[PDB]
Amino acid sequence: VNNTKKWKMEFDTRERWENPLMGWASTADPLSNLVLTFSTKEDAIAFAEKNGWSYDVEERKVPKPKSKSYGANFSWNKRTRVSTK
Amino acid sequence: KTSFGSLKDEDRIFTNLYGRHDWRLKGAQSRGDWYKTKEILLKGPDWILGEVKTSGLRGRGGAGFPTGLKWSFMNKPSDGRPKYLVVNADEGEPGTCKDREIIRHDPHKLVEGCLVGGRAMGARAAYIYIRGEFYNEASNLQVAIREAYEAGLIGKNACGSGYDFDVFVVRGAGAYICGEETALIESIEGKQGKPRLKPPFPADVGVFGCPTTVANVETVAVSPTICRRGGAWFASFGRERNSGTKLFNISGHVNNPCTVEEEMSVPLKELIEKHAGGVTGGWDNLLAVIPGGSSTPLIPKSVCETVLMDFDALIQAQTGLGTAAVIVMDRSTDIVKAIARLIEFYKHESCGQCTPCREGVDWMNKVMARFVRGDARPAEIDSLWEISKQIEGHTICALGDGAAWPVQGLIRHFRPELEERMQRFAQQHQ
Amino acid sequence: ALFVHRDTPKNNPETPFDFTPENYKRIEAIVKNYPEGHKAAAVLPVLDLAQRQNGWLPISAMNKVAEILQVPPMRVYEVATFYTMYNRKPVGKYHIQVCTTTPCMLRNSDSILEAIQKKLGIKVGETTPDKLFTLIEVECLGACVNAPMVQINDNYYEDLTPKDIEEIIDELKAGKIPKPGPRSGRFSCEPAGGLTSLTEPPKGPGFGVQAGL
Ligand SMILES: Cc1cc2nc3c(=O)[nH]c(=O)nc-3n(C[C@H](O)[C@H](O)[C@H](O)COP(=O)(O)O)c2cc1C
Ligand code: SF4
Ligand code: FES
Repeated sequence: VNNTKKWKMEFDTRERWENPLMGWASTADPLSNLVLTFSTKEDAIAFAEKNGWSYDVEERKVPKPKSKSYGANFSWNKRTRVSTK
Repeated sequence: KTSFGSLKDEDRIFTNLYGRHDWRLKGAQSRGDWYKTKEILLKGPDWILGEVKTSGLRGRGGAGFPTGLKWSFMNKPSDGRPKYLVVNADEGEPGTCKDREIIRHDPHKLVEGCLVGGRAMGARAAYIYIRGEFYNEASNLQVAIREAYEAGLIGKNACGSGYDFDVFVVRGAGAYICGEETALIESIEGKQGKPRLKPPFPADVGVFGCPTTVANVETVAVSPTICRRGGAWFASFGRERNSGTKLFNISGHVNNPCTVEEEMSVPLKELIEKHAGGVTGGWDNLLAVIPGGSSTPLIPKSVCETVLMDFDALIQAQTGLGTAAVIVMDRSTDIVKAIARLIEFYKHESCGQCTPCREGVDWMNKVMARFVRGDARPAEIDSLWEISKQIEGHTICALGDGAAWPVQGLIRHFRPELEERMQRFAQQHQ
Repeated sequence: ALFVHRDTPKNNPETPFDFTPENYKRIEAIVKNYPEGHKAAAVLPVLDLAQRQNGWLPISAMNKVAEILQVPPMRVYEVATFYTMYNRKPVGKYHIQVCTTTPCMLRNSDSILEAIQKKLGIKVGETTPDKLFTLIEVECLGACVNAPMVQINDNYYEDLTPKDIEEIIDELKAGKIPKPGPRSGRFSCEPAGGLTSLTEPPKGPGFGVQAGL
């Protein structure tokens, strides 16, 4: 989860096409590889608003806390028994 | 008492150890079993657990945990689920053949131990997990359990005390890992005998997820004698915190390999030279002795001269007491081949669940197989030491510890033999 | 020696297996030993019962055990491959199991293995061409003071020499059945030079019993 720690700013993907000579992926998009790293959401919003870029924000998706118990694998009457181990 | 050993027949718990008398109910009642059992059952759980705690009984399975303190983990009010005493009769340890003798020759003592120990912990029934190779012993115990049901000693209204207690026998199917308590619980539940992590302890979540105590045949079978004869009687033998009598299996390179009952803190030299007829070729022919079955590190002849055969004297002797299965090895023994065959046992008997034992016990078998021939260099001795220390204390159960400890004992006492093996390999194969 | 299966014409899911009706009553008695809701606890005894009826386990005994216990078939395959008694190949009529761990190896079980091999003409793992004997090499059988020793299908033949085990193989080829014990003079596990203990008459009931009990 080390790659899920920071905020990012990428742009919309533009056209890529086959180079006639070599079959390479040509582009006319200068901002195609531009990826910026931000610590918070507000810093990325401020850098988008500062440069006149139109943005959308997706909120951070944190994994919810799970209830883990090794002894639930061997319950007397519940369905959460394991059939093997 | 400063000198131990020399145990008389009036103090032997396991009379009819040798099959010399009738193992059935008319024989067992005439030797002292099933006497005043209703009076033991009617004095409650706390009296019986106090008599086991006062007797200083420790677990005979190899761990040596205090048995009364272990069994009082079940002394708690019910929460709907039943409670189960489970008798560990697997006995897959190399050197160990004593619970076979208890089940084959004193079966009603095991049944009465199941009844008394199950009343002490409030258990509904007793599942005895016997070894599947012990088929004649299993049918032997089954005839005894039918005799104890038909006499009203177990079952509905057990011994006339108003207690309902069944006794079951579950046969294993050939895995040494099913002697470990949680893997035995998994094997009763109909799965692979793979050990559980702790917590939960079996007293919380055991067989079928009920409260459960797993105990050895021997520590269950001595419990009616500890109730009848008293705890202070059984605690009058051996050193303090090493109380009682013990079945000792002497095998290997002795003249008369035998199962024998003996006092706890007996000398090992006195035990071998009294009950086994000495080492083959005299005591000067002694090379090493694995004191307690295969999971304990060997100790050489210089250590075995004055060592006492209880838990504390062997832990201070940088080994263990274990199942007290004395494998005796003479000076005509390739000791590296014997420890390599023992590590070969531990990789053919390992359930493969967690990474350190599954990978490292096979890798120790490969390094020991190169050490037997000598196809190695002396940096690999310390390499094998560090591999055994990476296995120890990192596995789920103690088969990793029990497979690392023979390697450690062999290195620690016989590094020069490994070194001269490898250097003569180098000077004759290059 | 493999732990995957391939359907052969003598081992496939259409190999005929079914329990005898008296074995169905035995399976009823087995399943009644375990709590209700935990019928899967009878996987080991019913699979051993199927091996005792059939001699070995095809993959229809495993499917029948999975069918009459309402468990997944993979959960029976796990048990059948985990435990080393379940013969997933057809073994001979007398399955000889020589112990070669250290308490039997120190008392020269290799000479017994060599004697069984040169008597039967086979090696470790092979079956005789008339399907009477399968010689495999096993781990500690739990009869260590009676070392060296073999097991032949249920029975422990103990304190063996090469002559003793050759006599056993002779009378197993002769259709008889031998006596399962130590082949030396002693009876079960005592010291061979007489009893070093338990010679006195045992006391009987009431001896050493504490007061108030
Ligand atoms: C690999 C392994 C094998 C074991 N085998 C046995 C056994 O065969 N018999 C036994 O009583 N205990 C065996 N034990 C010890 C048990 O885990 C447990 O300590 C014992 O069965 C019950 O405790 P007790 O000593 O108080 O009776 C084994 C432990 C391990 C790690
Ligand atoms: S230590 Fe070995 S035998 Fe035990 S759970 Fe781990 S792999 Fe299995
Ligand atoms: S060593 Fe062969 S039976 Fe235990």
